[PDB]
Amino acid sequence: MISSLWIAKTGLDAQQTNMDVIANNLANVSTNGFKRQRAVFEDLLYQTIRQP
Amino acid sequence: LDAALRFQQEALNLRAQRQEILAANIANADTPGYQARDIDFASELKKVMVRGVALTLTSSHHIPAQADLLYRVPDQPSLDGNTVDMDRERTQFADNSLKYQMGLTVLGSQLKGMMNVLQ
Amino acid sequence: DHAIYTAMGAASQTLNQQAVTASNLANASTPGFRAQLNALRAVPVDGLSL
Amino acid sequence: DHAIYTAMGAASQTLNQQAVTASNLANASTPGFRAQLNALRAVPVDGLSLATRTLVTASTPGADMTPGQLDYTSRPLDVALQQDGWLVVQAADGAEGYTR
Amino acid sequence: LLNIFDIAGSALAAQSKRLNVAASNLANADSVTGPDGQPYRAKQVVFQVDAAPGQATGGVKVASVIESQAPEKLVYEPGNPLADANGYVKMPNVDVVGEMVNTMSASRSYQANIEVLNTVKSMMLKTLTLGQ
Amino acid sequence: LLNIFDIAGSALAAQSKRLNVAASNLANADSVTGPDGQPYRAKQVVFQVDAAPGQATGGVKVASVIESQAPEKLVYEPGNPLADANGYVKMPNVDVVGEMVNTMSASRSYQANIEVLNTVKSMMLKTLTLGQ
Amino acid sequence: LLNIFDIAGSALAAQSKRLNVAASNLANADSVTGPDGQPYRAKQVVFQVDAAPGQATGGVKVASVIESQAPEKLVYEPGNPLADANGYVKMPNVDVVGEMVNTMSASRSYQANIEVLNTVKSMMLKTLTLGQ
Amino acid sequence: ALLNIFDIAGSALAAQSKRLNVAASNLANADSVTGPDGQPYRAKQVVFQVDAAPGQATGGVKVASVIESQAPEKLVYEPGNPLADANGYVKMPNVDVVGEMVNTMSASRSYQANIEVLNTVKSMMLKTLTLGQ
Repeated sequence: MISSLWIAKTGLDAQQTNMDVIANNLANVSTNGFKRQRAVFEDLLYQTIRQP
Repeated sequence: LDAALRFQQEALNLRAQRQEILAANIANADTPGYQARDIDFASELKKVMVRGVALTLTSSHHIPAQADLLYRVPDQPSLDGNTVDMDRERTQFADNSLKYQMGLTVLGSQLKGMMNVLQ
Repeated sequence: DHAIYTAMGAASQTLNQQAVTASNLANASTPGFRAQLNALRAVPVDGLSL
Repeated sequence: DHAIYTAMGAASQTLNQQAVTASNLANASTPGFRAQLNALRAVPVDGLSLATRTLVTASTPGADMTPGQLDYTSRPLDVALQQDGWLVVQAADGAEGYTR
Repeated sequence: LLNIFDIAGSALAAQSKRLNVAASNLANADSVTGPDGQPYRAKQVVFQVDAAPGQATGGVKVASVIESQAPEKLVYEPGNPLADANGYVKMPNVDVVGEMVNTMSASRSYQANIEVLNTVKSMMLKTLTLGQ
Repeated sequence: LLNIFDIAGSALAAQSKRLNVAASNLANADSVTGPDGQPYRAKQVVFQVDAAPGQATGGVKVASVIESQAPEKLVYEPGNPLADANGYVKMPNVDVVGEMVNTMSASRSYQANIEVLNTVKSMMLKTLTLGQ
Repeated sequence: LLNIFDIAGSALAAQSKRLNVAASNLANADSVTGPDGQPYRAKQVVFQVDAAPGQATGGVKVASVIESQAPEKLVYEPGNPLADANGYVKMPNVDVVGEMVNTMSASRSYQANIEVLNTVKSMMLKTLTLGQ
Repeated sequence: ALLNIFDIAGSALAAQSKRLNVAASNLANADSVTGPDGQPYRAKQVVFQVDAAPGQATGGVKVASVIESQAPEKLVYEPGNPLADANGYVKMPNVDVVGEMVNTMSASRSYQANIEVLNTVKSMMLKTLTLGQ
């Protein structure tokens, strides 16, 4: 499978994980002492093909 | 003599029988519990090549007379019953048709050689 | 070519779940009604290979 | 007949552009990420007569140094640089990488 | 009838009859009554192999169309006739998505057998030209 | 089987098994229990290159369909049986978007192999008319 | 080389070169830079009649590929290098519809000349059986 | 219509066939995570040379020394699947799918051309036999 499909797939999964974080964060209003949780993402190692 | 043609004769006939078997497999693609079949071409062809008695020949009006389905191992169980895998059947059918054409060409070329020797 | 049937199964079964909830749901304001919860079962097709 | 190769090149290289965009595009909401802008280069094939073919090689000239837009989090040690600024960071191998 | 022609054509006939049954079901779902006045019972075909004496395989026969034995889902309309005591009409139990998948699967099998026939026709016509 | 028919047919069969795994996983997403009473463990197919002896290359073998070892995401229902202490139902660990992407990828690989088979088949018919 | 084969073969060469130029245009449309850094200037071929001394007719020669000197439509990206004062990238001026029609017509003309060649070859091989 | 043109065109047929079989292997084994010993599959290419190097003049093609393509071996990231190393990266063979499509396309076309050349030469030679009579 080509790289474009799986790159967009990992983008979709990252957005899904962010939404999971947000939904948990919103369910836990009125939970005493709860601390809001923030998702932090990162890029992956760049496959160089032709050096400049 | 003139049994040099026997080998490709039997090979072509066996290819045709295998074609009939594979067409039966395709036709029964969706009947429940069909349990698809096949033959082993090399073994059948060897067996036919390696191997018939003419009856009593007394006064006339004497009436001279005369007269292995292997199971393909399935992948992807169904529990709708059947075990015909369409992709395997299609590739086998296409290959069989191609090899039947080859055998037909070879037998025709042998016949052409024999007929060309005679003029 | 049999994948479709598995998918068909799911779709068909999902429709039945819908009906359950509908029967579960139209019965609001029915005195003493007991809601009928539903579930989906994986049914493996254990056969010869793969 | 060799025209197909040139066309193939384009098709293949266009997929590469797609790939870049995808990686460029999945990385929204990645902190301080710099979009990797991309271009297509014509490549003439200078030869012995009738210079008619050119290839379509894909390339990434660099990154887009346009400051992304700021999110106010009030966290005491979350930092935003001004335009054209970089925080210096000891990379994995050990050398001053620059990040936003 | 040539043997492989018989096999593939029998498959074509069986697939056509299966598609016809599926269309009849998909059309007569949502039908209150029959002619004499009874539930419409979803119909199904039964597939069997052919040419029993000899070779034990070859082609498909569709003998004995039957009526499905699903439990005849009821609805409540105790003003409409055809409803028994505890007014309940019979309302055919056709599984629409199953019948849609039946239609597509039958069409695909039809295509497969059609094209097999065409291939065998080409093979035989080149068989006639053996030598000459 | 001729060589390329084998290679491409193996690709087709492997892609079909991958698609069946994807369809099964996608269909059993949100399925509380199996027969024995166990989480439905999501499935994966591993592609090895076929032809280990000789030229080391050609064709694909996908034997031993295995289980994806992600952690069986849980939900809290201590009224449902199948929940342990700290009531937690087991709730299959199927990544639905991964399965949709996987389905599209499998379909595209399937179609590519169909196309290569078509081209090569035209080539072979031309081959047999070699001379005659 | 017999005269008519030369005429039709020159037609084939000219059509192939025309199709190659069209493909290069259609492929490098939207290409920011050349090797040294300059716009890709859209390319055209020049068709002229061959056999200049003698009969004034016969064959087509595509000597002297030229450039289409239309004013090279601009875009505005004043952070991109290759942008002058008044940042204006140069952006090759290839009209895709024209190039697609060129490819279609070139393929059809190619076919016509190929099939003229076949006709003529049969004509001559039949001439060799003149009498005997 | 010499007999040493059968050798040339037959060698061309064999070389085209082997190239096409390799390209089919490449296209089939795209997204083949592992090798039998356990290794990412390396997409391969075939090397075409002129046959009968010394002296000769020109004649035939040889497909000796099938080699291994040096594309950068694209990665994916699935740190739930085994066969992913530290910084979980499934190694994912490096197949340029459209390039391989076109390779098969052109391989079929060249094979067909050489088959035809064989037939044409045989017709030339059989009409050579009818020299005199």
